[PDB]
Amino acid sequence: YFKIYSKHTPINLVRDLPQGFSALEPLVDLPIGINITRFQTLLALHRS
Amino acid sequence: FQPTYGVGYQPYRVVVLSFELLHAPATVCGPKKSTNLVKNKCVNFNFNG
Ligand SMILES: *[C@@H]1O[C@H](CO)[C@@H](O)[C@H](O)[C@H]1NC(C)=O
Repeated sequence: YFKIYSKHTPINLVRDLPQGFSALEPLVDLPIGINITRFQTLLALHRS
Repeated sequence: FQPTYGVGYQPYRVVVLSFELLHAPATVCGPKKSTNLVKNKCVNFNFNG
């Protein structure tokens, strides 16, 4: 089972993580049934 | 394939369903037949398992 918990938070701090408490709600459970040992974030370029 | 041909030389549309039985997380389930809800009585309740 792949559990994804998530939370959206409106912040106004510039640089670092804000200090506070926010419990993450369960969003979606995924029936994947696969081995996972490595991950990589996906970003987006800006072209001009 | 002609309509005048006898049964046995006639086209048959064949659909074969294939499943795996309870070894991985499952995505396909059969329907759930929920009954009406009765309140204020001592009943045996079954809510989402
Ligand atoms: C999952 O992958 C890792 C590294 O590839 C491996 O060491 C581990 O044995 C694998 N687990 C299973 C259940 O195959």
